[PDB]
Amino acid sequence: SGFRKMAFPSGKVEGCMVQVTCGTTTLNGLWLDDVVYCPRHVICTSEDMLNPNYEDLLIRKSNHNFLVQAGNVQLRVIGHSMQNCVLKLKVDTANPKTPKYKFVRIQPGQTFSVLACYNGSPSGVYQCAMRPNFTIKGSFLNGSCGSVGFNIDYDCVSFCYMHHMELPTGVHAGTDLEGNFYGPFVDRQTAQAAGTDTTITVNVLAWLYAAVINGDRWFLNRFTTTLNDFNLVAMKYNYEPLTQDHVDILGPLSAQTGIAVLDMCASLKELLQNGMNGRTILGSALLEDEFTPFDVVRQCSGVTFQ
Amino acid sequence: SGFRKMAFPSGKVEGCMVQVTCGTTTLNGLWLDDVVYCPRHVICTSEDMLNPNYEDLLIRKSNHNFLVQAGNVQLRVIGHSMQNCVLKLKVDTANPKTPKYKFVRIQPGQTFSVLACYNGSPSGVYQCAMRPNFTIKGSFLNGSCGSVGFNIDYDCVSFCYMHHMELPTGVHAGTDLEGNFYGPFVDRQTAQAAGTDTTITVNVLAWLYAAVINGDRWFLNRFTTTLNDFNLVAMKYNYEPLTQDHVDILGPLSAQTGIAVLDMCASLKELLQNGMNGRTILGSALLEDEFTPFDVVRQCSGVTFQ
Repeated sequence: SGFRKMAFPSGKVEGCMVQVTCGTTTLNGLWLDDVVYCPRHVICTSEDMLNPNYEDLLIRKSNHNFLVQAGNVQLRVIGHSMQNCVLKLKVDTANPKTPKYKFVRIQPGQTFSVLACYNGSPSGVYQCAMRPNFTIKGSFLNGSCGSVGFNIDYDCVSFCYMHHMELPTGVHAGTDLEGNFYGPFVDRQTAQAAGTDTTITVNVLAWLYAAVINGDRWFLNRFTTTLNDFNLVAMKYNYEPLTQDHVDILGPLSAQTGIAVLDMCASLKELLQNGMNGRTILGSALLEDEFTPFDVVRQCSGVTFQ
Repeated sequence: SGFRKMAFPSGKVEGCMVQVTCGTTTLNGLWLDDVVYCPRHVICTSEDMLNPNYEDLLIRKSNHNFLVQAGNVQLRVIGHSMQNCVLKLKVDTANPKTPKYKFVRIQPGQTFSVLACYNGSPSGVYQCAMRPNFTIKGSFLNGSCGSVGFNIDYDCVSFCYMHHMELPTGVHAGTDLEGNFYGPFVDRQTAQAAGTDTTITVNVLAWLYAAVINGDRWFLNRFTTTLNDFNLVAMKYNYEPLTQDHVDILGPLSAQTGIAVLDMCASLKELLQNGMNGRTILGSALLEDEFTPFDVVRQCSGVTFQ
């Protein structure tokens, strides 16, 4: 019956994108209630991006030096201000297509959908993970700053990401929706380091369960092993250690399939020490870590949706 | 700046899904104007699916034996009828969220987005290819029949697929929107054959161009070769032959990157005869054929969207 990397429907979010402009720079903004969210470097030129003094740069604009635009319609300004690395504009219309929504600060290894936008218009949507080094491997061209990430919650859009930076190494960086960067980075054109990205072990395991459920099941073997024994090897291959909170949330798949977490680890242990590069699981010739246990459970069951 | 498998925004389509029911069976339907589209086997039980006489089964229902439902709201019936393997219900409301749209019959190797739905509600969206054997490798659980595929066109939704069948081999089958199956299949629970799925050669090539543009560029080499020379090998590895229409549409990428189609073929020729299984391109440890040349051109350029 199959297993696809899929994203959440993006309807609820498309009606919230707008374009923000501040005499020259245009990027994307998130229009909820009577408030537009957007990255604060929209008040910078390209020169200014070497070292922005955001204090001094913002103190010069004003509630008209900012060009918000939702559909036909310009909107009008009423209040501006900076919440960490986001600006929060005030404007003269509560947004009717505003949905039930939260903001939250997700953690490394959780997944979400990105709605890539250009000049306030949607381009596409894809499902990505937040790397353990708090970057994402996204797909963004210039102008896409302000595109948002959203996981879901359940009928209630949980905004988790705003895109700000492409690093000079190729990877992508951004904030949560009240402006707090994920990871060390700053909004400043500099060669800054992420360093070591690890493979998300709990996600690889959930994906192995998804494989068994469909029946790419060749990779299994009856070795057993301990946490301790498995976590030793995982550190050799830069896989995240797997603690007891991970074993627990895999329990549901443990039960539906008949396979203890620690037995699945053993077959993965061995996929790692060799890489039986004969074959394929769910097609992929590499081990997948962008599905969480919750994702597999939805793509299997809990989403024959209402 | 990166390269993701991404789907089109699904906003325009979500507002067109409804649930169709005919005393028991519920599947998904496409509600445009004052017409609902849905698979015709919604008038079958599970027993009946062995050998349905659609003639005789339809002649028994009627414009009330059918339970359409869009949001709150039931709708009312007015006319029913069967267009090949789809039913086209009449009902008492033109659908306001109906968008500009066409139907067309796409060809093997073209790509589109699927909006997987359950009981008329959206579950997710993903970007898949139509295999040369006119199947798709989708992700569908029971109830998802009537989920639609749509490529786009340009601001105008082009509906290209309706899901009908999971084959007893795992792959998926369906029709265009005026009811014509893609491939040989019939809407009838039987062990029926697709046979040989080939790799879509023009798509692999466009993906190799996408790789160079980002700069996973190791796989290139200065062998040259002829069409003839390349197509000989491709048939050894069940890759589709590549004719002159394919060389042409690759021309745009040929130009932006500095690499003739036939030179790129040569590096692929050799990826094929060995599989330099050392490495990775765009991450993938296998050759990708679910991006078309148009997709790469959009994911690179023509979609800094308006």
